Amino acid sequence: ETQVWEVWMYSQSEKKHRSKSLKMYNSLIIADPGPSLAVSDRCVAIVLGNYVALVGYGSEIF
Amino acid sequence: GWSDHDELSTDTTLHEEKFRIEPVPVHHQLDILKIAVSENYKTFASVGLDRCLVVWDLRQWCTKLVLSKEQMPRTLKAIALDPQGNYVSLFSKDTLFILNVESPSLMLQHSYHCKPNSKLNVFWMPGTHKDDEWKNFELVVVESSGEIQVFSLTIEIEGADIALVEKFQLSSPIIKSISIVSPTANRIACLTESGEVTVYSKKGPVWSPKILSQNKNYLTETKKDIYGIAMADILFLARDSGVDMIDLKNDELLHSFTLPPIKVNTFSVGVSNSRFVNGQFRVSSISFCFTHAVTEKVLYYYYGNESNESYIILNKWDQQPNLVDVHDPDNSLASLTFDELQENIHEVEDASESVMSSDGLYIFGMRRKSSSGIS
Amino acid sequence: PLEVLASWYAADLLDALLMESLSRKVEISEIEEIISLCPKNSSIIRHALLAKLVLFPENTADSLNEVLAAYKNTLDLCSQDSVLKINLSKLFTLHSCLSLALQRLGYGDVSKRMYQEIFVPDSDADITPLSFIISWTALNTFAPICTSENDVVEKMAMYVRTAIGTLKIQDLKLSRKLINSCIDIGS
Amino acid sequence: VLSPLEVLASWYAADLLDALLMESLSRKVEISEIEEIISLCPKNSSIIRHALLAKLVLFPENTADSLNEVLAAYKNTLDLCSQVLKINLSKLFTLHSCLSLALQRLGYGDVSKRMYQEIFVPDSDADITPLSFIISWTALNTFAPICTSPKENDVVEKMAMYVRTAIGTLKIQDLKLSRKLINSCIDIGSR
Repeated sequence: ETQVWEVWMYSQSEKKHRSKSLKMYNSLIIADPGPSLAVSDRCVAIVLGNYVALVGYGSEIF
Repeated sequence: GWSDHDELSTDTTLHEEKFRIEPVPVHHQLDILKIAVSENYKTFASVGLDRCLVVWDLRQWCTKLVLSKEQMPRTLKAIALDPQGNYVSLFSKDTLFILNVESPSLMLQHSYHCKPNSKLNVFWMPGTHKDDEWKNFELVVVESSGEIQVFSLTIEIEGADIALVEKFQLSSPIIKSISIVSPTANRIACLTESGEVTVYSKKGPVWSPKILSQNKNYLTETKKDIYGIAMADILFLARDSGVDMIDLKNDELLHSFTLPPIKVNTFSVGVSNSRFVNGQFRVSSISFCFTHAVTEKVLYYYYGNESNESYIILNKWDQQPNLVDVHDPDNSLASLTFDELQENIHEVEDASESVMSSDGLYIFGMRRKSSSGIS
Repeated sequence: PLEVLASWYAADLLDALLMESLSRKVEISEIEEIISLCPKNSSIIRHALLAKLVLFPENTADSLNEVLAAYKNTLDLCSQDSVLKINLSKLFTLHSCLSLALQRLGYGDVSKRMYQEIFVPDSDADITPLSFIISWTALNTFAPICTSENDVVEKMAMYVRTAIGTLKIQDLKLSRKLINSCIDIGS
Repeated sequence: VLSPLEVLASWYAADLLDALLMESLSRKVEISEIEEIISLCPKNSSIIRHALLAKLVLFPENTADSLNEVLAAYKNTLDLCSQVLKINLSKLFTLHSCLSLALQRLGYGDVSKRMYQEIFVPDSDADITPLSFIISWTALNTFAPICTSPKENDVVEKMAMYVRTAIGTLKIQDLKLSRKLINSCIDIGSR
């Protein structure tokens, strides 16, 4: 399925909000996000069907 | 989350530049069930609905291990990992597996006690240590029965060795409990459905339970949930009347941060900048995940000031006056009495699934506003 | 040539009536409309009766007769005018639909042991709403009794979870099917 | 996909199996002979199931334990069939009536009779094997005193005309079973 996902963030250190769109064309995933778990202080992994989203900022992982 | 091509709006800020998001192409045949993670962050492990096992490295981005379902037993009630992340444990209802990943070999297999179908909970505990040259572990096995198993498990590269040690049998069915290892000593928290908060603690050979004092003012409350910071060995404790922040070992209640009533199964805490100066364990900032009890909006209260505005004398390593002379850059920062901590509101829709960062510094999450077919 | 097109309209009229049986409470008057709208001995006339046998437990005995009569009829006018053409998905479809019909008739002392040996297909595009409604309502009607093999509930629940193809409403509902499958994994 | 050694094993087994079915009609039969058969039959063939369906019918205390394997072989023959079926009328009828027979020997009666009454007996063609005959004989036997009661829609008449036509095309020996069969026709007409 095509999917209009909604990325966003709100820093406490900056007290600031921002956001991004995240298209997902032809995804076989159907499930809601979660269970979630941060993969680091700067980065998080989250369940999305069998697949797992990985997101981060300032990360050395990238 | 595969799609034929993911996309996001082109960034105009360095605030978003380092911000990034990537797939791991490797996957379960079918949707995820449950997972567990190493403290090192380098290691990761996962299981699907098909209960295939997968483990993966985070920084080196290279495959570590894969296991198909038919290699595995029909029942798989539980899962657990060592803090090093160098080894793996699995609980089929009748017998546990212990397998290395970095050096894939059958380190051990061992039958163990169970009382089906009461819900499992599990905790690893590192020994006197000597990795890699020699090792040991202390397998806690919490149960909804309120039984709490503990096992010896000395292990060496020669081949994992095993022996049972003790069977705790705590009163009443349990809401929650967690491991808490101070560098000085092992300790383990234990909430009851009764709301009792016992803690076993390892005085070496001694393994002493102790009755932590939830105090008289709100004893009757159904708890939401206790949560703490094991590296801080500090006990936060949910109540609608105000969370406890009780001390361990020498043990005392300190203070209760002012809060809105909060939904059960929600409470958790995170902190920036771990350090252990002068025996103290101060952190740069603190933050507070929980779903709201009523409005049910996601909520993450913040505390601390910073970047240079404040330093957190969380607890005191010794609740005594002290004059040890070593450099304390934090003294240049303003002292924090509880009064100025000043929570920072940011109520948000539940629909945006989201988590507080482990350091508590940053919010992250997503939701689908909409989706559509190939047509 | 006409009854072909009548069979088409009754086909589309049934595929739409089965998907409404999950959100709303649906009544026999809508099925008998499809049955009379259908032709004498067509393809969709057999599937319509199955829908009746599945969607209405208060009318299973009388319904089971009408199904087995329409099949005892399809067979008589196959030899008397002779090789069968059934695929695995329509085998599993009749398979489950019978066991569900016999649980509703009290012989569940038998209907369980029949449900235990059902060959469940895999994941594919082909999956008519008739076979979905049967596989769903049969999974529900056997989710509690079947524990004393137990492979079917998990395999059958995965059959339902492993597909949709239609807009959510019922987004949290399918997710509830997922979590129920999860606690089924947690058994 | 079968070698050239097991094809002969199946032909040899199929003749011994046919021999045991017709011999079971005028002599006293046992399983000891079927164990030798199924073991002689190669490990994944049609003859396995025929050897099993014969064991299901010819051994009634072993119904429970021989029905196990009849389903096992069929759930296994289905297992590889995907990892389209084409069944014959007489094959359906054979399995149909053989299950009805196995259920009555279990203690279902009602369920055994209703399945029996919905059996679709084939017309009268060349598809007449001693197994299909032995099943229809013993099933007519254990069911003629039960389905003959309710009167309206029954196959008792059609079933007995099947075992008729059957005896005169193959076994051709002799007046023995033919007398009992004509007596069965008497059992139907007098009913």
